[PDB]
Amino acid sequence: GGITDMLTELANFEKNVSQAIHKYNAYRKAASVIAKYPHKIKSGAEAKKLPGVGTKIAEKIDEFLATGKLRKLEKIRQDDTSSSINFLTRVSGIGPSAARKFVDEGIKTLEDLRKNEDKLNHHQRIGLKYFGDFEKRIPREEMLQMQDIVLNEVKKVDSEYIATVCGSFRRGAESSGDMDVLLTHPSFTSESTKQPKLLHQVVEQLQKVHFITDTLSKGETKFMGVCQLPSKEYPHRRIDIRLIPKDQYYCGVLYFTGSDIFNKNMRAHALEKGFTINEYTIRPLGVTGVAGEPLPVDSEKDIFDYIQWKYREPKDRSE
DNA sequence: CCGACGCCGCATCAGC
DNA sequence: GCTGATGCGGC
DNA sequence: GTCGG
Ligand code: NA
Ligand code: NA
Repeated sequence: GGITDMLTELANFEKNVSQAIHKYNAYRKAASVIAKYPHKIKSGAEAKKLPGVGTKIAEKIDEFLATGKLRKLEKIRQDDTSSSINFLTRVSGIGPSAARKFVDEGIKTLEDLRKNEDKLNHHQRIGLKYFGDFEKRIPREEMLQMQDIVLNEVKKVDSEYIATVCGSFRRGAESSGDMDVLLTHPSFTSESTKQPKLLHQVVEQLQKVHFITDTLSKGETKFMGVCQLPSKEYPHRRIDIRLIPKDQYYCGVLYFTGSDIFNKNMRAHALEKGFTINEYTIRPLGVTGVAGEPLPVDSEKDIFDYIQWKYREPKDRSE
């Protein structure tokens, strides 16, 4: 736990302060595989056999193990610029660029943000408004309640809407972090249109039953906002609603359910058997390497069929 | 040694 | 006003 | 920062 703590700390710092995005992904992967090793690590070199752990992280692992600290992370926990940037990026809509600029002109705390509302954009004010509620997990039976509303609410506007709640939730996790719902209708396909306001008429509707309460961003395919159960008053939760063409929905569902490691191996195994998977389509590879036209997917198993894989129910789409 | 490392929708801004 | 670039969240 | 062509 200590090692993966430290690694993750180095990641957030490289993302938020350094803006070294790839250094951040490297610490992240380094931390994930260590978090999965089933022994207490005893030397740097030991982890060095792992994929993503190289010469510099193992030198840090040795220092941590020898001393219980990392001098570099200490210098970073001092230095008020780094910590205030890092803190401010916890506000949704406040990224490394906004955070750095804020601290440059003295905007360092949540309260500094309150006093400077006029200096925030809309997404940032909402993120600030729900700062504490957004950092708190969503337990399963709450999602189910949240599921029961979106599915039932979107059935009312048009029973030919098809909606699926994905993420950890549908893989069966007991905790969720937000609510990812995918959405389709007979009108909308990659070849055409037939209906202008499909995703609008969902959002307008869950607004009227006062479930959706704020909008971070909205257009004709992606919505981002806040939602909440009816009344203690329930905490506000993040929700995304994604409208996807029918011919790509099930590739959408397969993708947005995960995990990232299950898509990792299914995509790589698809290549073994001659197919390439993206969040949209499964397409064949000519023996020259060029992809063909998208195959048809009517259900999730169709994708599993092409690459000749036994279907893995979302519950065990972990590895 | 050295470039790759994720790619996209929406909001906002720079630059005309 | 237009269009293209960038910040942002996040699977 | 680690990996691989
Ligand atoms: Na290694
Ligand atoms: Na943020």
